[PDB]
Amino acid sequence: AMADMKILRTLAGYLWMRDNPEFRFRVIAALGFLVGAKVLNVQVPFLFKLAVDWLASATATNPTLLTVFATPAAVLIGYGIARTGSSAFNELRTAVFSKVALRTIRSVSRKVFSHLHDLDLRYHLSRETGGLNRIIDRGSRAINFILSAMVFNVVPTILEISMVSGILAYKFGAAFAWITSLSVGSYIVFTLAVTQWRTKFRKAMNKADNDASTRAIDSLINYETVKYFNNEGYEAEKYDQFLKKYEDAALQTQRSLAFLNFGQSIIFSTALSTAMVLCSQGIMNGQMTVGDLVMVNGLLFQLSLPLNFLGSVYRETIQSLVDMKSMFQLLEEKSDITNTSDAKPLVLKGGNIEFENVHFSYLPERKILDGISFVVPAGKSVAIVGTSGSGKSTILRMLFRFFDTDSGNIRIDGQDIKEVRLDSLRSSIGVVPQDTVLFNDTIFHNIHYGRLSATEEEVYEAARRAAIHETISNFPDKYSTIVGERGLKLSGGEKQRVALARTFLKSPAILLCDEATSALDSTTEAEILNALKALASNRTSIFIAHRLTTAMQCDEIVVLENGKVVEQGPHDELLGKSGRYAQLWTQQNS
Amino acid sequence: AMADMKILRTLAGYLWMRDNPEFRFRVIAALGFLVGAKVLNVQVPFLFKLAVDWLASATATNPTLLTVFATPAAVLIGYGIARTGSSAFNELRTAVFSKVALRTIRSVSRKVFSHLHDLDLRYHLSRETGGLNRIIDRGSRAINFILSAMVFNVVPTILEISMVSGILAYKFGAAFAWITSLSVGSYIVFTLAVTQWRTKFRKAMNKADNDASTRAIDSLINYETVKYFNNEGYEAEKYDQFLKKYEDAALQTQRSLAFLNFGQSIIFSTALSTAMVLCSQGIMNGQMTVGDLVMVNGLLFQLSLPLNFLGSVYRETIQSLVDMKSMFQLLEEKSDITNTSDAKPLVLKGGNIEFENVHFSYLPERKILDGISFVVPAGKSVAIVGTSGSGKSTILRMLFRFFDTDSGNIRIDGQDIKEVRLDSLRSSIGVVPQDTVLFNDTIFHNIHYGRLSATEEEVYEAARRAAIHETISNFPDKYSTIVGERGLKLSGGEKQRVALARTFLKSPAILLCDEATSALDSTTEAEILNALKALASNRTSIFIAHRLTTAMQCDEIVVLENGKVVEQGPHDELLGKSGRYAQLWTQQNS
Ligand SMILES: N[C@@H](CCC(=O)N[C@@H](CSSC[C@H](NC(=O)CC[C@H](N)C(=O)O)C(=O)NCC(=O)O)C(=O)NCC(=O)O)C(=O)O
Repeated sequence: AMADMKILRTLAGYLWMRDNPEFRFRVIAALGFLVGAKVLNVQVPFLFKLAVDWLASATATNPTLLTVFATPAAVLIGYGIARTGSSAFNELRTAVFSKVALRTIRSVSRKVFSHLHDLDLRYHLSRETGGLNRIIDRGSRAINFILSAMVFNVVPTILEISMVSGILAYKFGAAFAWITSLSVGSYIVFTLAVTQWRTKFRKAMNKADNDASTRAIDSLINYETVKYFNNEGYEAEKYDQFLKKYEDAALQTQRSLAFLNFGQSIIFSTALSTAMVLCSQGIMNGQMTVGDLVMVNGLLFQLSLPLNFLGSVYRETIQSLVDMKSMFQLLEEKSDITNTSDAKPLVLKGGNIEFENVHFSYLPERKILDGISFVVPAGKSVAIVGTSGSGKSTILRMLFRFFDTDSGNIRIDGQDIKEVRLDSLRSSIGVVPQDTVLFNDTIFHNIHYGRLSATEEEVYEAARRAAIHETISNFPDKYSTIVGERGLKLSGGEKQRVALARTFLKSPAILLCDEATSALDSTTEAEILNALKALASNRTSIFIAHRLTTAMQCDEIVVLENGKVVEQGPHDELLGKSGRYAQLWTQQNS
Repeated sequence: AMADMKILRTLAGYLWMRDNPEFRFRVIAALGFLVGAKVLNVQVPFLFKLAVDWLASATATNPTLLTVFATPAAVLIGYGIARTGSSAFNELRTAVFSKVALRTIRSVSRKVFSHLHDLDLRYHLSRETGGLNRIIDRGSRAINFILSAMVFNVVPTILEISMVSGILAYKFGAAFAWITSLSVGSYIVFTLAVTQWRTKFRKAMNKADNDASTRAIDSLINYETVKYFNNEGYEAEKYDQFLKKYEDAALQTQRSLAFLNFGQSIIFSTALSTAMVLCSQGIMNGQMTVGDLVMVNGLLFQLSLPLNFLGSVYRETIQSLVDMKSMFQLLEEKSDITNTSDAKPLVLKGGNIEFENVHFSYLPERKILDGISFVVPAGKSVAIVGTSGSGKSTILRMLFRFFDTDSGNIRIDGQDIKEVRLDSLRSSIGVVPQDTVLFNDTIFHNIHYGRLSATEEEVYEAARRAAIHETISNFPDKYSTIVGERGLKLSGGEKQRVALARTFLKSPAILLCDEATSALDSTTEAEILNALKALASNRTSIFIAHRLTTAMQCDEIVVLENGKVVEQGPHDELLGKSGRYAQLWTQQNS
């Protein structure tokens, strides 16, 4: 429909590149070489016919011949050289177009990928995020196959059949056009019908094979239980049954393919025999001459070869079309959150976080935020404490605008968040994840990831302040090693130290931490507490802690219960008033 | 070498199956149809030559072929009928042989699986499961492809070229044999060389695409940290770099394939043109060569077609040979533990387990079994307690003879383990694993797995006694549902109850348990303890328990420390003597 037209137009735009001339030149060369190859391929049997007729008459009063070629040996040499020229033209065409095909594939894949990171995370959380690369790869392969086929096989064969039909309609009677048209029409319709029939058999084969492999894996993995009793009496029988089903499916597929091939051969053989016998009648009558039989045979045989893979190319074209449709469906996906055009840049004159009756529900069945109204002063450290249902994990998401607030407003530095560019707030906010992930690269790059275009002395002094430099010096190579998976293993405390180094390199105005739960010694806990205190020395900070013992360090404490505020203030006055926070101590510290 | 001869002989033995004639007849039919198809294919151009010669002479010498065909139209009809007959013979041959190929592949796969499922447990630990299934599938595909190719393409093309070179070098000059020999020799050597060079290029190509896909996965899965800062920055550039590498490799591969194709085309074109020119010289000289130029052209062209996939078939044959070698390497693997020829079935008269200074070490650098010599009376309950390093998890393996004792003696009912039939002890021992795995089948099958060929009422009463009938009555469907993966989840207590019901159905003479650690309420704990007591009411038992609160239920208790015995006897005398068991209670029960 309209979507298909849009996809075709987009593909044409990504194939033309009007800005540069090299690709236009290459496309022109491709079409030129295609036409030249087809013309030479048609002209070869004419040379063979001329040679045969001349030899037959010897044992030809023409202007062109007897001057360019002195003897029939020259004509046969020209036959060979014309075949070679046709092959060389096909060579050049396929290489020249393949280059541009690869270029456009690369451009399309990069565009889709870069758009994929632009979309919000509610999209990513919906699915498994591992099949997206599968779709990308499948669509790239589909683009490659469809372009290569549509430019190398479908068009050249149409040109070939057009030339054959035209050159037989002329120079002969009109019956040859009827013969070739009917033959190719019946051939095409038969091939399409049998392919549509065989697809079901192939799909039946694949599922049975996959089931047999899955049963084999399940049987092998559970070795000890199978060896505990009933040793091998039962499992081999069921594996044999699955193998028998696979065998039956394969046999049926092979039989159907054989039938298809036999039908195609019959159709083309009867077409060729009818053409040659009619030519023989013509020669016997006296209107024609020997050699036209040879020319007709050779020309029909030349036409035969490209039409031998019609079923395979049709099936693969259908599959590639479906895959291309899916990949382009990944695009043109809207974003729930967007930035207004009239937005104002964010100014940082001293962070003043203010919340005013924020309501939110990730799923409408359950509401997890109920009118939170906490206010963070300038240069003060606040803490959020509660249970799992207190909804503590979403506060940083809201402050970073991962999920837009259903109702209510936020004053950051006396400014609303909705009508400012998200880039400024994303650049002015630093975060410490619960479980930081280390990239499959060197340590220095991971430390530098906090802020690109940074000098080496900066990251060196940041690591020194984080007190990780001494730990780095113990590795086999200084400030360089494969870390993460498929490499050196780094401790969780060291991992969160790396995360602290990143957020210190970024040097933001507001920091948010989460204090991930881990089994840590007292000395390391004190060291990381000192590091965090140094990080939040002169910045507005909002902390959430799983372990309350670390939460007394903040100036002010707010307790959240079931998505609603209960009490606020320092811990000592919470003892004095014996509020909910006191009961939180009662079952925590005892 | 010798292994290659062995695998070829084994494959031939599987392919023949002299016992049943239904496969000998099929093989004979396959060879007959192959020979007939090749004969007809070579004979096709001769009819065209005869028709063309007769037609040219018409516009007379009698070769005594006027009786079969009255007019040249009959010969031209015979041309097509011979082509159709050749195609029919080919497809009959391919179907008839594919049947036997699909039989032998299944037989080989089942045999290899059954043998692989019989090796020792040490081999299964060493190799990563799933790799075995991958090797099995790859080798099966290798068998299928190598048999199909070696019977459908390599042999028929050799016959075709031999018979073409036999039709030539007779009825013509001797130079035709030289041409059709050296041309095909040069063709083969050139194709092999360029095929090796291209396969090196392709092996270089694949890795770049794999790396690009892996990087896409890694970049996408770690979305939140990328969105925290420097979003859509360095990642897009790196992905561009990887796609650029892949594009360069693909372009190089395409160019290499193009060059190979052009070389093959030019070689065959020059061979064909030389043969044509020599035949033209012959016909002009006035020799017996008259109008048979078309015969030579058609015969060489027929020979050309099968030789257009030599590189692909060679590369795939090499790969399939490697995979076949891998599969047949999985076979002929010795088992560490074997049963002696003088072994006898074990007779039970009341289990008496006796240990005599058993020494064992899984890896020689660390010894975990050091001379344990406990003796279990008839119809008594013995408990083993200790720490993680005590080695409590291997006594059941030794008594079940998963491994073998390095130096020691095991006396069961006054009989030695080593020189008795192992099937008897496998059948006379029942075990309760820590984490039993429920098969992805119906619940009734999983319960019946304990003892095959068992009546449904026995299974029903066994489930009822295990106090599971009430629980299993509460699923939406009774006695039939999908359980385990891809099905409804089953509780850990329910899973343990299923295992207990299974081992109750087995009804052995000696039972061993492990008391897997799991959170559980008091009522269900008492219920499963009562069930275990009922199971071990009148049988010798070897209990090991993570929770020591359940250990005094047994009659006698033996404590193990660092793979050595410390004290033995009931708990009251352990308290009286104030042995290690007192410390176990003090730092365990407090
Ligand atoms: N160019 C090399 C030959 C190597 C080559 O080109 N190999 C082909 C294999 S096409 S193999 C494709 C084949 N097609 C068919 O079988 C068509 C059957 C149809 N129904 C009919 O009418 O006959 C098929 O897959 N059938 C499945 C089935 O049997 O069910 C290729 O694509 N190479 C790519 C590369 O080298 O990079 C040379 O000349 O030396």
